Amino acid sequence: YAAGALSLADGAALVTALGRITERVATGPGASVWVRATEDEVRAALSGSQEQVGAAVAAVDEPGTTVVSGDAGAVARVAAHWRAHGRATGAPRPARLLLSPDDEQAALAELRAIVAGLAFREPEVPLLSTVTGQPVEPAELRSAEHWLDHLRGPTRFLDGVRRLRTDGVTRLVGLDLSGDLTGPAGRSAAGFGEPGRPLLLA
Amino acid sequence: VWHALAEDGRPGAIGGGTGSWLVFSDDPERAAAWCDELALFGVPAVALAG
Amino acid sequence: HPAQAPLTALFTSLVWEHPELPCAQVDLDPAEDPPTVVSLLGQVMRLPGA
Amino acid sequence: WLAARGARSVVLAGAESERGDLAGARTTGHAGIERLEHVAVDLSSAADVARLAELCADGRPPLRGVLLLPQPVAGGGLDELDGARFGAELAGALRGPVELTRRFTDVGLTGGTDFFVLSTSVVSLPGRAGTVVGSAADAFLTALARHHRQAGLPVVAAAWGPWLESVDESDEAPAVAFAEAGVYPAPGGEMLDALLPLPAAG
Repeated sequence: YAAGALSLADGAALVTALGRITERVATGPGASVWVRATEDEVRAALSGSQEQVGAAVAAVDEPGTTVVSGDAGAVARVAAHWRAHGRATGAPRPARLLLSPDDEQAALAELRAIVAGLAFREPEVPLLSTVTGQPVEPAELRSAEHWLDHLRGPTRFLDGVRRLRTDGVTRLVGLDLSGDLTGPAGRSAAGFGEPGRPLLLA
Repeated sequence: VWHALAEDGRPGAIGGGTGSWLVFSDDPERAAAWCDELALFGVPAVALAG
Repeated sequence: HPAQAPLTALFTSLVWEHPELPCAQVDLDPAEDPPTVVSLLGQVMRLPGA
Repeated sequence: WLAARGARSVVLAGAESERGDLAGARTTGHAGIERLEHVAVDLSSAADVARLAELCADGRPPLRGVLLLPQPVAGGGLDELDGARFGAELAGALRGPVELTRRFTDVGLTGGTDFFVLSTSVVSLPGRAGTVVGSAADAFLTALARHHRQAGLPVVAAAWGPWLESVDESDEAPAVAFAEAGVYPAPGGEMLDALLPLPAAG
């Protein structure tokens, strides 16, 4: 909506569908944790043991932290493994992703039944997505597979913030009503590009 | 004369993880704290002590 | 503290003897809690030279 | 200069006073002055430094001004230096002026005086190549002077250029080097005239 790509009517509509799908995920049987280990440390452990399959990296917010989510047993054992080894983790919290392909076939239908009802238009300024880590194409925006990916794939915030600073952004404003989003933006931005370049976070 | 950097005193950005930062301190806890702080930003660091 | 004087001498001795190297002295308050290490390296990396 | 400004009782408190050709110094001391003494006194020794206070405790009129004159310190860069050498030579540079400054304060002569001046070089403000020990001594004496000045005692560290009378015609090479570097000589009387009315006024 801030990119001029939806009307207020379209924006109001879509948030209600993503809202209902989110209740199903949050009430589901799974869990999540934060871990003070990076994607190259965690992806190796998550791939390199059949005994814990049923988990994934849910978010990549800043260089020092990853969030793991899936089956509550798989989440608990992967959390404990790093606490025993040499890193901090949080206490358990609700899941953040779909937990069966049974969820996907319903959520796809519900989104396709609503996303065709959104009167989209080409954005006035570049719109970046945490599914893609790249500027959204107008053909991606119109497709419900792009919108359901928020419940399927990793939230690639870090790589998005990197592309803001390759592409010349200097000052970076945070609508921090929940999740403190400008903090992880500063912690992902101040370790990249040319030395001494300005960076204002407000 | 010590003059305030009141004009333009905003830290800017560290130039990427192209090489490590060594930290040496009289206090091993301070060396660890600064190496842990740098790690959150993806700037790789190593702690040393006498 | 008079015991700190060898550090200012060692700093100024580098500036005229190994001129290819950037270096900086950052004198902290001896009683307050030290700032975040990214605040040090940010305001240091804005110095070309010394 | 003490003669040219109306001094009366003076001690030349140093080892030089009983080995150098001071007959010319005593002869200019015929102007204004009335009492003059020489002591052979070793400022590096605690017992000899206690003898300075025992000489000042004589029936001679009370002490009201002090000047510790410039001293040569050995050369050396960061190369051709090591921890054993630096710990030896810095102690050789500092031990004299430290013990005198301490003792005169501990026996309560300091503060009952209008000026108490320690010599340092102007070269030690921005620094110079090949003088690691000389730089360290001037920085430490500046910190030592401030400690007493913040305690309300009128100690001053003076950062002077080469005195014109100290430009030795026997070997002019240090003065030639300083002239190309842009540190020019000045007459010692004009520098004392510019500094010594100040310590109680500003």
